[PDB]
Amino acid sequence: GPSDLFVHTEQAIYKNAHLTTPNDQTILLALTADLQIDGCDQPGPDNIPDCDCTSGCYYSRSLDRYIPVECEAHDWYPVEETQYYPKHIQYNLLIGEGPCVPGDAGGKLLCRHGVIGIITAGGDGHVAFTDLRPYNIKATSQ
Ligand SMILES: [Zn+2]
Repeated sequence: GPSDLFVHTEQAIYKNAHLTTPNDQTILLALTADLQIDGCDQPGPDNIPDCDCTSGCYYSRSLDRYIPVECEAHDWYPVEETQYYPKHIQYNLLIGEGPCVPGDAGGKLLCRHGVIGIITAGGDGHVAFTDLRPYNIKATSQ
């Protein structure tokens, strides 16, 4: 079935700006990660954990189902200029070994606990994953 929907945590709706770019109501957004956060009274179970494992499972669109994969978390990696954004450096990226296609973007990667990041980047035999951990209500401050 259709699994293409945004994520709502408590009162923060996280989604891809390059796939949403809504009005100017978005509370805060980080162009560096092309992620936006809006407000709403539609709280969901979506609660990013405090750990971002490496070997998990992401929703593979090529097989229309979750598949086991292994990505390595990186404090920051270079993102070659593309249709999304120009050349720069991102933060919290999980690069692994998997197929990539124009649409697979958005695949949530569940680990020992659960979703730890979605597909934000993709390359040859390599798939990046935006770590949602370093953003949610894990601690903040400092
Ligand atoms: Zn974990």
